[PDB]
Amino acid sequence: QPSTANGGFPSVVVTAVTATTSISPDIESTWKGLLAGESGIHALEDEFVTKWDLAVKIGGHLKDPVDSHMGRLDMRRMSYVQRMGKLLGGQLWESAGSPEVDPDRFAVVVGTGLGGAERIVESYDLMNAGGPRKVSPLAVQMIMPNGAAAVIGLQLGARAGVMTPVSACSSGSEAIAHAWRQIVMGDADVAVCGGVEGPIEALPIAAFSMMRAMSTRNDEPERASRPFDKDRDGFVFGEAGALMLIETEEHAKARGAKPLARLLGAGITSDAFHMVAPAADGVRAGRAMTRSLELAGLSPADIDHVNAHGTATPIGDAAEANAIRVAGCDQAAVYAPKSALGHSIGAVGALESVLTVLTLRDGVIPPTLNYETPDPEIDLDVVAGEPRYGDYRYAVNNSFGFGGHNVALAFGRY
Amino acid sequence: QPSTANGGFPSVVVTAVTATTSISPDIESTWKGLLAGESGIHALEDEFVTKWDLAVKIGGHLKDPVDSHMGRLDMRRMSYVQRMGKLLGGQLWESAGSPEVDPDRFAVVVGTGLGGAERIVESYDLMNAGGPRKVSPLAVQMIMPNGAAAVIGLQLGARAGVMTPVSACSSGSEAIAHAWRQIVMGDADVAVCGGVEGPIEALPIAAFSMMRAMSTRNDEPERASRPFDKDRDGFVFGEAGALMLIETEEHAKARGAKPLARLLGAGITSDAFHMVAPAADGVRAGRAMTRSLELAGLSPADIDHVNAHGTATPIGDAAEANAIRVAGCDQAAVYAPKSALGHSIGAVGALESVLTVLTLRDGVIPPTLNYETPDPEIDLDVVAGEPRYGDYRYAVNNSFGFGGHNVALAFGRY
Ligand SMILES: CCCCCS(=O)(=O)Nc1ccc2[nH]c(C#N)c(C)c2c1
Ligand SMILES: CCCCCS(=O)(=O)Nc1ccc2[nH]c(C#N)c(C)c2c1
Ligand code: NA
Ligand code: NA
Repeated sequence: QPSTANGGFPSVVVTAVTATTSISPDIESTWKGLLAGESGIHALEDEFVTKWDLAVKIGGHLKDPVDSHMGRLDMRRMSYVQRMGKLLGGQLWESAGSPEVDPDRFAVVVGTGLGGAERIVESYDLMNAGGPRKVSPLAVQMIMPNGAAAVIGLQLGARAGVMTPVSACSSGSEAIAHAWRQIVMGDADVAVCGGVEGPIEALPIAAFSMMRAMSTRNDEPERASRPFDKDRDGFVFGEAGALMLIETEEHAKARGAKPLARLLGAGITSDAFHMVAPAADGVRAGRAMTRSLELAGLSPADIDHVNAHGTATPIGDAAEANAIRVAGCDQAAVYAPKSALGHSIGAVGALESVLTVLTLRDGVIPPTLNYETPDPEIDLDVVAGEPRYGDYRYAVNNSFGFGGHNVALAFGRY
Repeated sequence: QPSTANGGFPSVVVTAVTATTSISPDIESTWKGLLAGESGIHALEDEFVTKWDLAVKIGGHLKDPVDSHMGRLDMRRMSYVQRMGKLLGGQLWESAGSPEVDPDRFAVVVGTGLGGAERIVESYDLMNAGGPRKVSPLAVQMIMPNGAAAVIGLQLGARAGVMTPVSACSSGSEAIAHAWRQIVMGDADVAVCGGVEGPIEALPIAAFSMMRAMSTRNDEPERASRPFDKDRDGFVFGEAGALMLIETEEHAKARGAKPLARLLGAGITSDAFHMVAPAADGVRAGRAMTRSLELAGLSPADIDHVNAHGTATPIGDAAEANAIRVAGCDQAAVYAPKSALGHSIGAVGALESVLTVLTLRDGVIPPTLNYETPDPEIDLDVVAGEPRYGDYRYAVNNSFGFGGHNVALAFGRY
């Protein structure tokens, strides 16, 4: 059956990446900080933590706020994720040399966890106060969850499809998966793909912490996100947004673009087990990893690196450990970037995909922070202490979102 | 290049359909009503129209409300679209004979326009009143827009992927498109696909009517939705939710299922022109129709029927008329079901896909209501007056949502 290795699918490569994180607005500066063991998780100086006395007092805001780049009109015309999307879309295109592509062969796939939710309550108040004629004619285009992808496609002139997949923590990775499908199926030759997500606020914290899914180690904020560690106690919020430019290898050579890595395959499965909790056996999540290898043309032996979902919840890490074993990749070097960057829901899958690309390019994996006592039930070779330089040829990025959505992206060194 | 006609793609057929509309909760009763010229659009006895003195006083609520089938627990555990999804998912499976499929080969793709938006403001109030511990642990799984698809996949046991595409009015059609992709790419053999959407309320009416996109013919509610008519003045809301069961032809023969029609191809393009308005030249929208024919293996001559997007806005119908001309399908018989069923955003593309399947099965197209004075600039052969019985071999369903999202589904008579 067709595969990228046997020529069944056209070769797709990553040619540009961009991300804003709790470490830095510059993806290369974030990469450097991760290698130095830096963490973006700190104590929250926000007034809503003292106002509600939240159980969670830790999390990482963006190092460079999005609205510090937004004028009066952008604060008027777009939602937050649309503002983040326009900012990241412009940085990505300039970083790629601002090429002139065929719009009819240019697609955009940007995932998100919720959408323009804050614009719902704004138009909600604007009518309760003054009536229906006080809701802006731009309200519809601000609230629609496809708005971020629509803003990016309109800004860059993408006419081969503008899509927005929704799947909680796997939204960002699934967007890259569908952009890869849009190319190998012949519907496009170049695609901007990634994920955006809103900022940290009181209601997201309350909703997720009521599931006992978040960490409560407020005394040491940098030490709280402990994926695969035995003293973990949930995940930590870490604001992020990431986009990458993918295109066929022949499209990259024709415009003189230096590819950063290869996008080899993508697998999408589902648990059908629980509305928020992952399946303990990790069979379907591991099947997503296997599916990405089949479309790539690889076997579990070729996988040298696994960028794990690793949220640091007790049940999540244990389920992924079984998933990696089911996929036969338990000999690979594992990295859990949420140990330093936290969880950004709809954008984290895209961010960790960029980190996977940077790992293959530089042949180095940053250390998983706070991994000090290995969980006995979780026996995996995770990188810790200091960066591990290695000959990493192929890597798989995992993203298992709430609702049982499993997405695995197979990446290869260029 | 691979196609369904030349064996490049496996043959996919529709084996079961289900929908709740403003006409009837039974899809066959809705089909009968459409053929008799019935309309689901009436005057709104809702108190919010008199409360805000809305410019729009027309629209069609569901003939059978969703919550009339929902007990105390369902009103506690799920959002509206999740409640609609669970209801439609159960009706679809029973209508298909309740088969036992391989869960690892069973996928679900359900689109929606917004998600569990009303659960945001509920948890918003529940914390303002009593604090963070008053938000339910089920709040996360109710608000996530992937919730409707997640509820259906968990109810039916779909483990080959649960996806939720967001693209406004094309969400329902795009879901069927990705489910067709999930099958022909080998990731699944059977898929439940469709769209769900929330009910008519004051804020959706105010937001869309501020764009001058809705009809104001409140004196004659049944006469207001006039797609391709010269006295049209916007669209009319019509609540709906629809799901269909698609599977490979060999999967349908192995379980003794009578196919209703064939799903032959799907094309997804984007305008990249305006945040809400369609491109006047209709080039990209028509390209989506052409793309569905290429994947199907057909040419514009084979298209006997076009289930038009036809919202009855002045700019929308004119843009689609150019799109049909660009695709070379302007000789086909056109049907605009929004003339009788209205617009249901994220669900209407799925509903009109079911109507396309029923048209090919019964060889008849219902009359486009209120089409009495053809627009001079719009010269197309639309069905009107009474149902037109014909030898319809192939049909294309159009869905051009806000944001420039164009999806065309190519269907063939079985
Ligand atoms: C770092 C991860 C935080 C989770 C965010 S989220 O999962 O809850 N989704 C979401 C989407 C859009 C949003 N806009 C606003 C405003 N203002 C908020 C709070 C917001 C949240
Ligand atoms: C018939 C078409 C109407 C448009 C609906 S919509 O496009 O505005 N999307 C949406 C999604 C979920 C919702 N839940 C609730 C409640 N309660 C509402 C009002 C709602 C609306
Ligand atoms: Na990962
Ligand atoms: Na249609």
